[PDB]
Amino acid sequence: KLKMMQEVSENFENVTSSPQYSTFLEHIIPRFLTFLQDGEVQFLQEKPAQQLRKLVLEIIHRIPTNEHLRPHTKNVLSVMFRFLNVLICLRIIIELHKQFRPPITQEIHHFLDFVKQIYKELVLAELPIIVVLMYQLYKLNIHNVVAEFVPLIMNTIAIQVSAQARYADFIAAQIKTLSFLAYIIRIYSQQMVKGMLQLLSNCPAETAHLRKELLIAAKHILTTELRNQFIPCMDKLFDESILIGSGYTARETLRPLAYSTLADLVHHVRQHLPLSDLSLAVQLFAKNIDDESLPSSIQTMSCKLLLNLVDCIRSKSEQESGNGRDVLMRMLEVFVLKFHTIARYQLSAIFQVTDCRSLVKTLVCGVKTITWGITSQLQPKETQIYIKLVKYAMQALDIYQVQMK
Amino acid sequence: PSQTVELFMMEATLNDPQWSRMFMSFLKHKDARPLRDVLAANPNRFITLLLRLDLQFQAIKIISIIVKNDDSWLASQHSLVSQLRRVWVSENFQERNWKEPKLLAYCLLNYCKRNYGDIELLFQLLRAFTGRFLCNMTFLKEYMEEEIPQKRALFFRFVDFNDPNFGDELKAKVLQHILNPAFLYSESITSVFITKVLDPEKQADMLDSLRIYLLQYATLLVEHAKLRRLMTFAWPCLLSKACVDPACKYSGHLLLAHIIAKFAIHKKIVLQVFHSLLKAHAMEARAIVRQAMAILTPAVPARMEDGHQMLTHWTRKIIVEELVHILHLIVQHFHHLVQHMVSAMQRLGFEQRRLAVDLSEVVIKWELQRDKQHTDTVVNFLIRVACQVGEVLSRRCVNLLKTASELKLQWFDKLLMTVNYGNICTGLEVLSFLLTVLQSPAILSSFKPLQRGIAACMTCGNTKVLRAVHSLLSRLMSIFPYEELECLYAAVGKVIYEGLTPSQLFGTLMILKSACSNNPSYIDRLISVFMR
Repeated sequence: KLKMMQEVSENFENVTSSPQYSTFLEHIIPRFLTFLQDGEVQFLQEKPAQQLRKLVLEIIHRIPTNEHLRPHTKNVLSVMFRFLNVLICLRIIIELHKQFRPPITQEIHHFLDFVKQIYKELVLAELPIIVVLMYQLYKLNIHNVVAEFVPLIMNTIAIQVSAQARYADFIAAQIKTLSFLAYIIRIYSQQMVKGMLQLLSNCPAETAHLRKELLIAAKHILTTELRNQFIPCMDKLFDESILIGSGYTARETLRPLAYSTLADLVHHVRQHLPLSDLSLAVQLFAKNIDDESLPSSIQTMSCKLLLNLVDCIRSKSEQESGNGRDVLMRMLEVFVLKFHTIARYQLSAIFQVTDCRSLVKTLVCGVKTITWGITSQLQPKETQIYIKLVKYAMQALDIYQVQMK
Repeated sequence: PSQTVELFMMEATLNDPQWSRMFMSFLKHKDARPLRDVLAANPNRFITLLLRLDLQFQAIKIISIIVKNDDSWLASQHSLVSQLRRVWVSENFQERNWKEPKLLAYCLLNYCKRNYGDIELLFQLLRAFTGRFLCNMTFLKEYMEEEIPQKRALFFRFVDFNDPNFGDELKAKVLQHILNPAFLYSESITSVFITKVLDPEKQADMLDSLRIYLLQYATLLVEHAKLRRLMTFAWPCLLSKACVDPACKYSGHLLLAHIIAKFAIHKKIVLQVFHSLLKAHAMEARAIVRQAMAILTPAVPARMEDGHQMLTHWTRKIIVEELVHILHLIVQHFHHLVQHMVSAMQRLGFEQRRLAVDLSEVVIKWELQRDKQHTDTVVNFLIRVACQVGEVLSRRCVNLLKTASELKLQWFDKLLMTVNYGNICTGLEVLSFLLTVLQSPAILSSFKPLQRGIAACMTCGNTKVLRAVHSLLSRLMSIFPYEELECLYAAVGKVIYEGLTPSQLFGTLMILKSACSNNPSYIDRLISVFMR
């Protein structure tokens, strides 16, 4: 009967059992070990011979316990490991780990043999991700870092396109694997710059889905100080090009995060960026400061970043004075554009009001700092720009006054 | 004036920027109208000029100034546009300028305002991306308030199409953007019949932004002068490796649901689209899937028993897979879903407790319309909301319940274990269950657990815990009109009274107030000592 029970496992089992926490775990586990131990699956062929065996998943779903998995973790994991598409085994192993997060178990130091079942690259990264997710029981004591250390990832983030066409069967798996690899190395420059940009330019081309998890992982890894302040500086900001998230309005949804993340980068690489890099950065932020794609949050962040950017540029420009004046004219042209945006904020008079007040505060500080920089046909154009500024600033202060210390 | 513009102000002097700025300042003066006229009557020197870059920008500046002074100066449009379009298209590869493109686009739009949609209205969208192009984009978007006030008959093929063969699909995107309001604001002529099938151009992929907007527009276009034809539009990306962004999937599925809502409630697609719509979305496509589901929301109950509302079978898988916060909304808009209402409480815990509040109204709706499944779920919801310490929604739960235990026995210890956050929350901690006892025999049935708990709580009176004492004495004053807990609390109050031997005074007198009132039956023994 056992073979056909799989389709009707909901009946006659929940009625005839109750202590199944500690009385039918020892029934499911031997059942699993007797059912899954053959594993005649295939990965580089048509539908495998074991295709009829998928029904055991419901029995796996019905695993009873959330505790004391010590006698039933390693054996069930290893018999799966014997399998060496590969999702046929990942489907079972993922459930094994999902039910394995809660319970206490040990001998997890078998990671050194487990890695042999993990990426070699001469979807697998999902297992180490759940491992590092429930790692709270042991933390880095199990493996230190070796499972994902520099030498593994320095080989072009350990992953690269091998065939230009085969396309979801390969590229989707690569998409998932890169994201999981980034998410695991999060914990701890060639890889995370060159491979980063290379994969950005090629992998998300299908419909740009990859950018979601990839960008979230990028944010998380860039939270880690030196991996943000020093390591990525080799790029020279040349990755600010279209390659970051080109596509449909998935671009619209994710670009705010990309701009905020590169703003976090800038907040620190302001320490040492050259004048030309600063110039192109302020050029990009000139487009950002008035983008309609997002509410004033992005505009506020861009001008706030511009504040310290122009602090650094003011410090730098006084040297040699010529490139200094050259950049000074364009940086004040940026706030010329800002006053031009105020010329439309005038019509915008028809909560967000507080955000507008914060924006006004930020840009007022910005113009103050800009003028401080300038003073530390020039004058006629100064006067023209200031006339425009004065005429337009009242139109913003009027909204500021809508409905104080 | 006529001598000036050619005496010391010709092309050779435009190289000097200050000289040109001084000239443009003169031209800007309002009263200098003849000085602008001498040029306005002679566009030939602009025509000879605009076909170098510096003088091109200067010509754009001066001509824009002229047009601003005289917007009616469209007479030379038929000759000027010939090269204005040339330079407008060319500058993209020249740069992609400080203000030049915006001025040129303004001139082009102003000349376009003298006509409805045409080729130039398409072409003026070409550059974009420059200065964020908000100036020109707003100019044209506001220009539809004039354009919309008869050009729709073949707009689709004399403003769209036109094969600019230099610009990309953004030409179609923005044109569709501005097309939509015209049709929303305003005959089902035969031209639309042919256009609806000319749309795809018999292409085989059409998996792009253009399809998304076009189908979003056509969703309301099928009123009256079939299934297979609409199938071509709705189905295409069901191909495996494609449609990776659920935006295009959900646009087509929403259009199909609109077809389903119209006449096509058929067992071929009705049950197929539903269970497939709520999949594959994690963070951002959730904002797209909800509106598509809204169209099936009225259609599915039109069958209900004919389909047995079998989607419980789908839920049996989905709940394990992942969200399900769409199933019960049919009742909220208003039947037998109480048999699986337990899933709401079953799925919580490591968390999104919000569903409990949402389902409380549905549960009371079920009770009014048609339970033991409610009396335990409500207590579980109450304890789980109390775990936050929140919100008046917790009170709303009981308020709705009483129109037609566990937390009590937990919270005595939940206060005994006391911690700054706990001290702050203590008032809400007590109030959460002390609000029920004012309207139920919950305490009168058995106050011993409370006596065990509260007896060691008022001693911690401070900041918010004092407010907890204020809340609980109010419940005492309602219960009393239990003697053992009163005696214990009176002893506590007496020892605190003796403790003085002003915050201490405040706590002491507040406990004395708690002991007092209750009718003077119990206060005499207390009053005997209050003199000291």
